[PDB]
Amino acid sequence: DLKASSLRALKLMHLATANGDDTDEKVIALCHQAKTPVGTTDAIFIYPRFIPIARKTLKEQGTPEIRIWTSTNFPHGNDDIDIALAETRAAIAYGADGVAVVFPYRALMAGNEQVGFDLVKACKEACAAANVLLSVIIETGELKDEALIRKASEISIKAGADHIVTSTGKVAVGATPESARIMMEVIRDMGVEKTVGFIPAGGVRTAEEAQKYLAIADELFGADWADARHYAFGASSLLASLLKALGYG
Repeated sequence: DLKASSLRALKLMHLATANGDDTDEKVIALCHQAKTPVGTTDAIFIYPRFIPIARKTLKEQGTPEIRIWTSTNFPHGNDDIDIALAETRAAIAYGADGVAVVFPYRALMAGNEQVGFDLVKACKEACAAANVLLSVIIETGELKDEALIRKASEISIKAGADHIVTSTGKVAVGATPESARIMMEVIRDMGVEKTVGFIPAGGVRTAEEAQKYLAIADELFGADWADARHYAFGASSLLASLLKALGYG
């Protein structure tokens, strides 16, 4: 049922600006966009410095329930733990509800598993102390290989990831049905479905694509699993496609 899946996906969205560029004016507009004729998205996704203005805008339009996610170690996923941690502490201090840290995927590709564990764990500890969720972006489009995708997901989960996320949206290839299935299989195989969620991002553009991603979750975990705590869509123009499927625009 495409209309049913489309409303479900809309409510799970972490809404970002169309080209991933933020300005005050674009972030104010984003906040307004998150308030749709069929309900609100779960959150917005913006750079840290825009958190205060976004919080004010969300409150003033009467939607303070819409959460604010931001990013750290982003988008390049460098292997400097001190820098990633400093950025994560700043994100928390700005007022973020969740922080998406980029996994040091190049380090992993070079065979260094440990740095990814240490980096995620450090950021998780800061977030946990502040009641802020930590998601980990593994950049499946750059990892490419099934074994590497599984490994990055495994390490992130062991290190304390609250969600695992396919992509930054800053490289060409983002989520695919195949990479999403791999990552969800890791959640399943590790038995961490109660504590770890999944987020397809980068390139999820149509209602039909969104339906497919949710269908995989429904199959692996049952239809009730993919609530806001366990699922989100990292997307932008997807919103217009979802509204179109529902009979708006």
